[PDB]
Amino acid sequence: SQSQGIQQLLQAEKRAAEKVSEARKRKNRRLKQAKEEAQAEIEQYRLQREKEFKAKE
Amino acid sequence: KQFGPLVRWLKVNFSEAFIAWIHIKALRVFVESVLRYGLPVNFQAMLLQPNKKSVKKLREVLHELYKHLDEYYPYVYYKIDCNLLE
Amino acid sequence: TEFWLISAPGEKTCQQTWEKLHAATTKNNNLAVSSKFNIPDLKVGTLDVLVGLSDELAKLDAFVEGVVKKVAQYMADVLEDSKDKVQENLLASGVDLVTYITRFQWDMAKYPIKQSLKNISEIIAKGVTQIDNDLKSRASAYNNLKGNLQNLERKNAGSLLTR
Amino acid sequence: SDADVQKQIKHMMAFIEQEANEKAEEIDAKAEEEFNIEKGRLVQTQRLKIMEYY
Amino acid sequence: RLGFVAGVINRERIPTFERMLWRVCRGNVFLRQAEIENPLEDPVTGDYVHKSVFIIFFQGDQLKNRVKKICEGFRASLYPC
Amino acid sequence: LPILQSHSALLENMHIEQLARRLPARVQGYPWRLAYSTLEHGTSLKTLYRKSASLDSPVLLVIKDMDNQIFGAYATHPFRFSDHYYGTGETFLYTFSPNFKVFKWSGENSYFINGDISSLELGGGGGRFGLWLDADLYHGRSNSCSTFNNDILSKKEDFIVQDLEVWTFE
Repeated sequence: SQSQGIQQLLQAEKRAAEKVSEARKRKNRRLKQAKEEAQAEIEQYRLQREKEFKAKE
Repeated sequence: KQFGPLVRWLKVNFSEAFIAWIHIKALRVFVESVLRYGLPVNFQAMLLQPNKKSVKKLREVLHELYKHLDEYYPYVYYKIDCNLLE
Repeated sequence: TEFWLISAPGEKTCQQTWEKLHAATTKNNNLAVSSKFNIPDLKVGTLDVLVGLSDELAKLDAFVEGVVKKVAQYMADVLEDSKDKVQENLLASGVDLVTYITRFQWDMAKYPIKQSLKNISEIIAKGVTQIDNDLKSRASAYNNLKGNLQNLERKNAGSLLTR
Repeated sequence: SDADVQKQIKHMMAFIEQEANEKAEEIDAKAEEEFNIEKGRLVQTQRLKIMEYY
Repeated sequence: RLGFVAGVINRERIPTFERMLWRVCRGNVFLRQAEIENPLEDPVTGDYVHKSVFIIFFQGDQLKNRVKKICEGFRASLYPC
Repeated sequence: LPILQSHSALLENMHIEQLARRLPARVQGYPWRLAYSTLEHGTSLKTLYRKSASLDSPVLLVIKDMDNQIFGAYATHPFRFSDHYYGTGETFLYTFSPNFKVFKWSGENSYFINGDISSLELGGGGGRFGLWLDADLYHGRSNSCSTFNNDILSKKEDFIVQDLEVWTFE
C-alpha cells in the first residue's frame, strides 16, 4: 500500500520540476538565439550604411 | 414612452441573464466533473426533466446506474428552476 | 417545471453509461424526459484554479440567478396589467424557458472555448454586472414615472375637499 | 479501501501532469514572445544608432 | 506548486475527517494516517487519548486553506514539516 | 458612413469614410472622441499611454510620417502599456497610399499589440514588426510581419514620425 503512494507523490514532484525546467532551458536558449540572429542582421544593416557612405564619398 | 422600451430592454436582458445563468451552471458542472473524475475525461453531460409523480423512482434509477462512483450524490448534480417569473 | 443537469463517466466511453440510463428513465415509465446536454471542452489546468473556480462560480451562480430573477420581477412590475403575457415576453434566445433549457447551445461567439476558464468566467461576470447597471438605470427610469403618475392621480382623486 | 486510495493517487497523478504541462506551456509562450521582442528590439536599437552615425 | 500539511487527530474522527477533505476539495485529496504507539495524556485532565498522525497532499495555497479549515473543523493539531 | 469627430485629425474626410466602409459594425456610425494627439498633447509615448490606458473600448491609432504618408491601426482594445501581447481578431493595420489599404489578421499569432515604456509595437516576426515606435515618438520601424502580412505602411522602413493620435468610438 504505502510505498506506491510515496513513489507516486515523489514522481508528481518530479513531473512538476522537469516540465518547467525544460521550458526554462528553452526560454534561455531562444533568448540567446534572438540576440545572436539580431546581431547578424545588424552587421548587414551596418554594411549597407558603410557601402552607402563609400558611394557618397 | 418608458413602458415600450422597458419591455424590449427586459426581454433582451432576461435572455442574456438566463443564457449566462445556464453558462455558469455548465461551468459548475464542468469544473466539478473534472475535480470528481480527473483529467482523462470521458463524462457525459446529461439533462433530465423529472416528472413530479416519479422523481423518487428517478433518484433510485440514477443511483443504480452510478452508485459505484463513490444534499450529496456520487455523480455530479445541479438544477434549473423555470419559476423565475413567479 | 424543474430540470436537472448531471455528469458522470462512461464504462470506457461516455456513451455506455448514458445509453443505459436514458432507457431506464424513459422505458420503465416516464421517470424523466432524458437527453444529452451541450457542455463544450474547455482549457483546464491546476487544481488551485479549478477549486477557486468551484467557489467563485457558486458566488457567481447566486449573483446571475439574482440578476435574471430581478429582470423577471421588473417585467412583472412594468406589466401592471396583462400579467399573464409575462412568460411570452421573458423569452431566452427567442424561445420559452423549457425550450432553451431542453435545446441549450454554448455561445462560442460570446465565449470562445479556446480561452481559460478564468477568462470565460470574468466575461460572464462583466456582462451580468452591466445588466445589473442597466437594471439600476431602468428602475430609476420606471419608478419615478410610476410614483409621479400615482401622485398626479391621487391629486385628481376623491371629493371636492381633496381633488 | 485500497482501490479507492489508488483512484485518489491516479487522480492526483493526472492533475500534476497537466499542471506541469500548463506551467511549461506558459514558459514556452514566454520563450516565443521574448524571442520576437528581443530580436526585433536589438535590431532596431542598433539599426537606429548606425543610421544616426550614417 | 504542490503543497502538503502534517498533524495529529483522535483516531475515531478519521472517517468524517477524510470524507470532508475529499468533499471540500470536490473529490480529490491524497492522505495517509497511522496510530500512535500509546494513547497521549491530556495536559490538564490526565485522560489518555488514542490519537493518530496524518499527512495531506495538494496543489497551491487555496487547497492549503481548505484542508486547514477542515482540520480546524475537527479540532485537529497541525504542525510544520 | 461619415461621422462626427470631436476635434481636428490627421485623417481627411475621405479617409474617415474609407475607414467607415471597412471598420466593424460594432463601431460604424459612432462619433469619434480624441484620446491623444501630438498636435495638442506632449510628444512622448508616456503621454500617449497616460491619455489612452484609462479607456475600455475599441479604438483607432493614426500616424503621419515625415514623408507625409498616413497609416496606423484599428484595435478592439485600447493601445497601452502591457506585460505581454494583447488585442483580438478584428484588429488590423492600414495605410492611405493615397487610397485606403487594410491588413487583417493572419490567424498565425497573438501579436496584435505590445506596449512598453521604451517602445510601442504592433505585430511580430523575429526581427520584423508591423509597426514600431520609440519612447519619444521620433524614430519608427515598419515592415511585413506574419501577424498581418502587412506592407511597409510608412513611406520607408527607416523613418521619422511627424504626428501621432489615438481615437475612441463613443
